[PDB]
Amino acid sequence: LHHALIPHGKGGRSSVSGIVATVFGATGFLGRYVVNHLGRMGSQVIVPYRCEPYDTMHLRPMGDLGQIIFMEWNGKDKDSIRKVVEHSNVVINLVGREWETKNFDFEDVFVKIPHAIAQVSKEAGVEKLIHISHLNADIKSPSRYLRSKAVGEKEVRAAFPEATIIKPSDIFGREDRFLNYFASMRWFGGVPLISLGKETVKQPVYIVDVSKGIINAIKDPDAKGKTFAFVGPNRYLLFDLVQYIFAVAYRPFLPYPLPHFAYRWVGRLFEVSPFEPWTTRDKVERVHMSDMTLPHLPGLEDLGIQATPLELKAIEVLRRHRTYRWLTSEMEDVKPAKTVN
Amino acid sequence: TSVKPIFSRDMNEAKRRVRELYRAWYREVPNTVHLFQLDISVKQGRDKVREMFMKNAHVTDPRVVDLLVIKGKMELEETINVWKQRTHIMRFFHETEAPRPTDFLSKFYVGHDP
Amino acid sequence: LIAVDEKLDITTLTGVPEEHIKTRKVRIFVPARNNMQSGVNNTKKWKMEFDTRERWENPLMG
Amino acid sequence: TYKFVNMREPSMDMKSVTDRAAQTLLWTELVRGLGMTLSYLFREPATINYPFEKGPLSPRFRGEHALRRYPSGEERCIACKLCEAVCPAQAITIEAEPRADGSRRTTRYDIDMTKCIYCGFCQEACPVDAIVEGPNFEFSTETHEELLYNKEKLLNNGDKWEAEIAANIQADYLYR
Amino acid sequence: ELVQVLRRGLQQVSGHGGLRGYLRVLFRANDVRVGTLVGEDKYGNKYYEDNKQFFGRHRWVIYTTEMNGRDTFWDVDGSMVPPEWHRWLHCMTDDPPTTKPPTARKYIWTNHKFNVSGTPQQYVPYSTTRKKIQEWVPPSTPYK
Amino acid sequence: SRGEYVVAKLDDLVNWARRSSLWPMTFGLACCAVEMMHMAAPRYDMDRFGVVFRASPRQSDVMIVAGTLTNKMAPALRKVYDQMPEPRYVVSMGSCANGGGYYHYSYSVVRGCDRIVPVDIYVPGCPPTAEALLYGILQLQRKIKREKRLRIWYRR
Amino acid sequence: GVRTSPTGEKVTHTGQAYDDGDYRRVRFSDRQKEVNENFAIDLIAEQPVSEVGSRVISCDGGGGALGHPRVYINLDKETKTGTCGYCGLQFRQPHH
Amino acid sequence: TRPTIRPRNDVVHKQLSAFGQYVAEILPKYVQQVQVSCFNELEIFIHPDGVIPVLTFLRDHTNAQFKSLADLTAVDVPTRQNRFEIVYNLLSLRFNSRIRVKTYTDELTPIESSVTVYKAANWYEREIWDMFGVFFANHPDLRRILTDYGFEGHPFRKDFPLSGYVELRYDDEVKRVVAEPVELAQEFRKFDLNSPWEAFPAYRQPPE
Ligand SMILES: COC1=C(OC)C(=O)C(C/C=C(\C)CC/C=C(/C)CC/C=C(\C)CC/C=C(\C)CC/C=C(\C)CC/C=C(\C)CC/C=C(\C)CC/C=C(\C)CC/C=C(\C)CCC=C(C)C)=C(C)C1=O
Ligand SMILES: CCCCCCCCCCCCCCCCC[C@@H](O)O[C@H](CO[C@H](O)CCCCCCCCCCCCCCC)COP(=O)(O)OCC[N+](C)(C)C
Ligand SMILES: CCCCCCCC/C=C/CCCCCCCC(=O)OC[C@H](COP(=O)(O)OCCN)OC(=O)CCCCCCC/C=C/CCCCCCCC
Ligand SMILES: CCCCCCCCCCCCCCCCCC(=O)OC[C@H](COP(=O)(O)OCCN)OC(=O)CCCCCCCCCCCCCCCCC
Ligand SMILES: NC(=O)C1=CN([C@@H]2O[C@H](COP(=O)(O)OP(=O)(O)OC[C@H]3O[C@@H](n4cnc5c(N)ncnc54)[C@H](OP(=O)(O)O)[C@@H]3O)[C@@H](O)[C@H]2O)C=CC1
Ligand code: SF4
Ligand code: SF4
Ligand code: SF4
Ligand SMILES: [Zn+2]
Repeated sequence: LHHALIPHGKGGRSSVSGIVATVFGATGFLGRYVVNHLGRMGSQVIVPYRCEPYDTMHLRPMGDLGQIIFMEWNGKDKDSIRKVVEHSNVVINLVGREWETKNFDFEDVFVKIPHAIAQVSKEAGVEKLIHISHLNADIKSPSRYLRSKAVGEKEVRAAFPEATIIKPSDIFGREDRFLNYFASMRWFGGVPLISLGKETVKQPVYIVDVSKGIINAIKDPDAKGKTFAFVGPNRYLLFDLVQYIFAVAYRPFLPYPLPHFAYRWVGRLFEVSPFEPWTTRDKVERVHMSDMTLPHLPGLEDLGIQATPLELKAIEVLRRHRTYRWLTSEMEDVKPAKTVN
Repeated sequence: TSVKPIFSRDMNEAKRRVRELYRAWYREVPNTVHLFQLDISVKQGRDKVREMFMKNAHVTDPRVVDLLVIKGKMELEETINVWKQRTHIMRFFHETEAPRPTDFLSKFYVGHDP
Repeated sequence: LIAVDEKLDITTLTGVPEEHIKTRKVRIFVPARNNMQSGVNNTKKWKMEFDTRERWENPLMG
Repeated sequence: TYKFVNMREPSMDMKSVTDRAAQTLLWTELVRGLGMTLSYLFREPATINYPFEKGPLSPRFRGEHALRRYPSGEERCIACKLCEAVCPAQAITIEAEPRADGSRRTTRYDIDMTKCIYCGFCQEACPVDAIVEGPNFEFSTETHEELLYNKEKLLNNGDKWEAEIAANIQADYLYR
Repeated sequence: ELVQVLRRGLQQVSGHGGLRGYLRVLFRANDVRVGTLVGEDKYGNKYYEDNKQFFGRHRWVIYTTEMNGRDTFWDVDGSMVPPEWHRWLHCMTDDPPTTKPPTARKYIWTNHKFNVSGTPQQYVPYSTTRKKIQEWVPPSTPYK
Repeated sequence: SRGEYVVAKLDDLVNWARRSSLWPMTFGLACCAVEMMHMAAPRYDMDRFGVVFRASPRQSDVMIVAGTLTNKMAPALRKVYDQMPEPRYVVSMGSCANGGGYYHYSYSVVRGCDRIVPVDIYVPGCPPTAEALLYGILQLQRKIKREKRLRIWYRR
Repeated sequence: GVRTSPTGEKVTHTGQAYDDGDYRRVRFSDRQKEVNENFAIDLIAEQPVSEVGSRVISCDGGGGALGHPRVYINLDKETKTGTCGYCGLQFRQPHH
Repeated sequence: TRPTIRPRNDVVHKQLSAFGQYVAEILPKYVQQVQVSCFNELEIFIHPDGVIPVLTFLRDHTNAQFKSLADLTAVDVPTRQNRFEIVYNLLSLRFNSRIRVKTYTDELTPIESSVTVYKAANWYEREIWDMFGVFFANHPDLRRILTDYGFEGHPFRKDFPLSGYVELRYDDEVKRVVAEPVELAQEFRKFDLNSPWEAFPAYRQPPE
């Protein structure tokens, strides 16, 4: 180890943890949580950004003086990728869009970019690579999102054989899509569900658990070239999950069955927006798809993290969606949803 | 040596004051969770009250017990009057502190701390 | 005026963390005369100080 | 001695009573205040045209810091640490060692401008006029780290502002 | 007389070099005053004085449209003036640099620099001291 | 390209409005607040530049943290910063706000408001002169002038 | 008298230069490293030696009250010059 | 002329000494000592339980109308058995004089509240409790005045560290300001300044 990479302190804000990490996609949900945990440890963090610098302001307080470094980056520019991974011994990849824009596709953001990041990082001598994939990453999956996820996972494993591929199920948190996507269907009358959501089983995972698992993957020497599956402790049907979401948000729950082709056309309607779409066809497919069971792969209990149940952290996300009449209602006022274990 | 008592004279009256303060704190946790919009359970709050009471269970001086219940009444009135914020109430729970290792081998691995 | 047959102990009132109450060994001593000077005015009062802990180098500015 | 700010009584003669009643019904003092504000409207504004015009300053002004040099180019600082000793806020960190030619010179000279209180004790305590507080005061940055000056930054400030610093010290050195 | 004030305004209009000069000085300086040219530095900034104006407004500067390598037609800083004209403008002396040139040294910067925050030329701190502890280098030859 | 030209012109128009209309919150903590008053004073009139104090955080764009931030005060500062609607900017003024200042090694002082809120401009001094604070405000305006949100979005 | 390290990084007058494997060089990417070009040691070496015909001389650095504390240098050793240590200025007696 | 030495007022010294003897005679039950400093300040050391009688006498007596409580503080001296020294500064407008009354107490011994004699004692005693831990018996509302809510420890005590034990920052994960153990980027540099040569022989203590 270099004399400047030896850990010192008590793992506080002003300590030295010996970790120099370049976090791609640090300007998002999982990105902000991972950067916060690294800065809390007292690590050196490099944040490649392509957006407006104003949109990276929430990441400034997360580390001490000089512990957060912001650099521009393209994604199609291996020179920029080398510039941002040149001096770091850990490279974390959380780049990804749930939709497709004019300039970037699912092939671009899930196969081309991760492969270039892994290829450059291998040349630059980066010791550790963490790559975030999806739990339902199937090559023959109906969703192009998941097809590209599987292809990019294979490409990353090929380019950087000593990688840690993490496969979260469905991350819920304050800034997530999942709980907010289900809780924002108040505006469109009722809740459209495919087969009334009785044929879909999901086990969401908590954002803090995912970030802690990513951190512990860096600090574990026996997770170098592995694949993890981050899942929650309980599995729910989609109908019961959405019903519990609306119960906690204290909104009237009016489900109705919508045929799959009709839902696909509805999703096609919403994806014409130049801005961030409310829903897309791939989002509809991913919501309908059941979470896979992967008992062979390790998980949070193996990385040392006890998974947080949804019934303990749902009220953080869903209290914002309540009205004035129900803002002050307590956490225990809603009976937990029916699980399928 | 005779010393001026703050309250409670002997130890039994100090224990009586302790029980009164514990009841006052026990009946306040639901209102605190409701007003501050805490995401914790009422059971968690009562458990934290119990734990904070138990860390002083080794005191044998009635004057020290009287001072402890005086400070407990102070920090209870800071909560009933909503002078405290959610920040302080959650500071009671150390929700952000990383778990320090306690075994010799882990402490040896991390650093030089005794 | 009550009577207590107890040793005085104010650790629960000082507000010090338990780590710095338990794992600290102070050193009561009279400072040694600085050999560079012949004065002896600093060797008259007892001092109490704690054991040295870790000091590391700041990554920025050193 | 002392004076009563408000202990006068009004006269009760008919003329004074009528004058007070006219003041009550006809807002005389209110019109007086209006006239005062109108006068100020027609006066000349007291605003300078910043940044094209600057407020007056003095040779004693304490602004951004600088490390000076002798006219031969040698640095004045001799690592005596008097400024570090006298700094109220402990903003100065100095580390020194013998140089290659044997001089007593500093290897590290840091001033945390976010910790400095711009009091000017360091330039009073300096026996060789090395550290000074220059006339510059427009040095605001966009990041906190840029306010943690080091020896190279302070020497650059001195070389950049040397003429003005020398002029100010020449003007004000007879009062010190 | 109002006629005198209007004539002074017309002279100010013609005093900046036509209508276009008046518009340029109005839009990029918010002032249309006319004053004696004290002098001009190497960077293009012009300095004027008018003792008839009240104290504080008796000296002013019209900044250049291009300094070093940055276009400063509209983005004009208060740090664009060299130190000597800085002292003259802030009134630490009554003598302009043309009348009383400052002492010249070989280590003083020939080119003045403005605030470089937010640019690649910004200042980045570092520790200027060497490594305190030297660690042992094991032999590169085998043993046993 | 036509779209690139349109977005460049549009986000030049939007940045001009935000630069030329700055509404600091009526929020001063310590001796550094007196220099804010002197900037508001006739000598260095901030109202010339479109800088106008508003009391409510809902109607403010800039938070000028001018004074010592104590542990008892940090929650209030974060609360009002959160209640300010976006886009919002922070100018930390003086040593106490920048780092610790004279009170860096104190049990009751937060060592920098940048531990609490994301700070855009740092104005040094104890206190900074009114001209120094005005230079900081102008530097903030020039920083806003470089923002390209629509230009980023078009290429997004 | 600036000098360049093998990694392309300028060397300060105190000898500071980040190692090849040092991670702290990342702070200088897309930015610059502040190094003062003028070296006081080089300039004071460039200064000449003043010859005075006295066993003891006094230096105050020039400027009187604007210099440094006045000190006295003894010019008796003929094998080396007497150096004022406040300003690093060399003096010598006329030999030969 | 001795322009650099403060002139002395023997008349005021004599007046203060006479009044100190007067009060010591009047209240023998509580007054333990009376001193006059050479810059003419009268200082009365009493038993801690004589606070109310002594202060009421000094406020109401016709020959001592100390109607104003100038200040009220405490000093922490760890080397003493009763470390805390409570100091009352009184100002008499009628006789244009000032007096000082000092008592002693420790951590667990309360001192009677003087809010019944002076009304400024309310906030002054709240500050004393907040910063030193000294408890006042019959106080209308005793609580912290200056420290943060829920702050543990009494900062002005000599054994309390300068930077305390906790520090505040905003944590984005939990969306609130949090308290974490103190950790300094640069440690406070402690300077040993005392010269080893005795400065004032007039204050020299016996070798014992
Ligand atoms: C924190 O301690 C403190 C400080 O700090 C340390 C301080 O410093 C100070 C010092 C501060 C002070 C002394 C004063 C500060 C306090 C105040 C309350 C501020 C005081 C200021 C004033 C009294 C005057 C300033 C002005 C103010 C406040 C007003 C604010 C301005 C607005 C709200 C403007 C917004 C509204 C607008 C623009 C109108 C809407 C727009 C339109 C109607 C235009 C629309 C037009 C069209 C649609 C037409 C278009 C069509 C056209 C043209 C033609 C088209 C035709 C066709 C046919 C197509 C103090 C006291 C202090 O205690
Ligand atoms: C209110 C009703 C709604 C109106 C809707 C909009 C209608 C048009 C609004 C009018 C636009 C006015 C633009 C003003 C131009 C800026 C003036 C000039 O000074 O700015 C320069 C250039 O400004 C920017 O480069 C661009 C400004 C805007 C340029 C045109 C944008 C597009 C306008 C046309 C489209 C409007 C209609 C489309 C929307 C409906 C830079 O100078 P600056 O640094 O700042 O000044 C600093 C002060 N100094 C000099 C003393 C130091
Ligand atoms: C159309 C344009 C008009 C413009 C007028 C502008 C006037 C100047 C504007 C500045 C004033 C605005 C701010 C002032 C607001 C407050 C003013 C105010 O206080 O006025 C109320 C003033 C103060 O009362 P107090 O001092 O509180 O005494 C109460 C004792 N218990 O009292 C008043 O009512 C005055 C109102 C005016 C009354 C009109 C005068 C009456 C004279 C009658 C004579 C004519 C009789 C007609 C019969 C004719 C027979 C032949
Ligand atoms: C002659 C024919 C007509 C010619 C002119 C035609 C257009 C006139 C103006 C019409 C109104 C604006 C039209 C839309 C402009 C583009 C806005 C846009 O898409 O912005 C998206 C982007 C959001 O950010 P994003 O990159 O998505 O990042 C996600 C967050 N992390 O970025 C943003 O959202 C930036 C934030 C501001 C966006 C809104 C302001 C855009 C410009 C409006 C100018 C006119 C305002 C008029 C106001 C009412 C009248 C007073
Ligand atoms: N969130 C979830 O529910 C789950 C997510 N995952 C996966 O984990 C990863 C992280 O997820 P999440 O935090 O939610 O993602 P987000 O959508 O919230 O954020 C995406 C991040 O990547 C950046 N980015 C997106 N597209 C590009 C591009 N073309 N070029 C460069 N940067 C780009 C964004 O920056 P900018 O804003 O500047 O464009 C942002 O920093 C993703 O790969 C996701 O598929 C896996 C399981 C569950
Ligand atoms: S001006 Fe004062 S606070 Fe600043 S570095 Fe000098 S001595 Fe320290
Ligand atoms: S007082 Fe002057 S000579 Fe001494 S260390 Fe400071 S700057 Fe150098
Ligand atoms: S930086 Fe100086 S002037 Fe400003 S608040 Fe702190 S002590 Fe006061
Ligand atoms: Zn000399």
